[PDB]
Amino acid sequence: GMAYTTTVKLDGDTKTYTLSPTVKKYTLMDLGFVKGRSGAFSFERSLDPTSPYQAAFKLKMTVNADLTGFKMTTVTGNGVQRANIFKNDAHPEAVEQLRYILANFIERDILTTD
Ligand SMILES: [Cl-]
Repeated sequence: GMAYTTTVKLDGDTKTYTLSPTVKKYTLMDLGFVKGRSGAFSFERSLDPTSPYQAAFKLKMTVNADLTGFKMTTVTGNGVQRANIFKNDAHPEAVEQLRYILANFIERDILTTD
């Protein structure tokens, strides 16, 4: 199917992220991804909380078990509702934190961008 992709553009973003064609299981693990029983790898981080477990947003990413496609989204602190952290630059602290997190993935051959 088409739900896992090789590129993702977060809601509102001007950048697109691409899954590295050379992404490695052990590197995913080293960056904090957890492999589920299905073989897929997941990662989640809170963004810009006001108090413990009161995040403004969360970043979620899953890589498929075959290591050839991914999903990545921003949601609100409830972990479900789609969020747009970029529109009108209304959430700069969340964007800085997101970029910091993803910069590590760029440096370790997980994601690229244009
Ligand atoms: Cl499909």
